[PDB]
Formats: sequence, C-alpha cells, structure tokens
Amino acid sequence: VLKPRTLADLIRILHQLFAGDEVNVEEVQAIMEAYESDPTEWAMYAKFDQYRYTRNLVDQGNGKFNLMILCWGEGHGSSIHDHTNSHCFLKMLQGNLKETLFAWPDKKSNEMVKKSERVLRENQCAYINDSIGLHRVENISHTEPAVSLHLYSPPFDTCHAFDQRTGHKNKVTMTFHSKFGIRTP
Ligand SMILES: [Fe+2]
Repeated sequence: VLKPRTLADLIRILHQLFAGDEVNVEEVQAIMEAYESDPTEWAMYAKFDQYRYTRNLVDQGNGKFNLMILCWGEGHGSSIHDHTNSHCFLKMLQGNLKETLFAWPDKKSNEMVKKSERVLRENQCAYINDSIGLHRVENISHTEPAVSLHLYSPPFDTCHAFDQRTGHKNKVTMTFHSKFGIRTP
C-alpha cells in the first residue's frame, strides 16, 4: 500500500482517490491506515473540550468529502448514530476508541441490539456505512485522551442519534468546534 509520509501527503492522495465517481473503500482504508500518525503534524487541530468530544474540520476535499479530527477527552463518547448514507472512515491518531455496532431499529420500540464490538488499535482505520449498521464510538480510557481522523463522502451536515433503550431517533445538526485550526463562533 502507498504510504503517506505526512498528513499533507495523505490529503493529497485522498483528493485523487475521491476525484472520480467510484470509490474503492478497501483501497482508501488501506491508505489511511498506512499513514503513521504524527502529533506534530496534527496538533493544531487537536482542540479539546472539557465535557464532550470535538469536531475539527481539516479539509473540505473539493466538495468531495470532509476530513476532520475528533478529540475525545477522558471518557468521552458519542451517541449511537447513522451516517446519512455516506461512506465513513475513522482512523486512530492517538489513544483508543471502542466501537460498538448496532442493528437498525424497527417501527416497534425496544432495546437496541449490539451486532459487534471492538477496539480500534494504533493507526487502525475502520469503515462504516448505513448498510453496515449504526454505531457508537468511545474513548476507552478515563485518564488518557483519544484522537481520530474522520472522512465522509459525500459530506453531510446532519445525522440521527438513537436512544439505546427504545431505538427512538432524532435529527442532529453536526457542528464544528474549529475549522482549519481556527476556533469557530
Ligand atoms: Fe460514526
């Protein structure tokens, strides 16, 4: 696999990968994973919040995708969510995330079913889409932070958040804590 030597190279390569109409998921996953995380290259995007994780936009991929960095503070986690019909890749940059895959709820109301559960390792890149399942992702440590790099294509502004007890969902607008290293409003 082609190995980006720096986040810049990776981004460059991504522009090519998503330039077309076809996307080789396997191939992208490989290239994201090959990139060996280097805090020096991404610290400018590593802006944490005390209470919840943060989204820091990194690149807009010429409209073809969103490359962002999420910063999980001690014990921070996400909700069980979908991915608005887009491709979604997440690669570990620091620390470890526990990913739990869930099955889509029905009209009926009741406890959501876990389909898979694992821990993403160092520099590991995972992949997901709506036809695969819903998921929840969490920092496994209560003393160290976690940092992941995320790519969505096409990009999307909203997602659904699921209630693990009933499967009830609600629309959520996704916001950014910072863009291009710049804290937002
Ligand atoms: Fe997700």
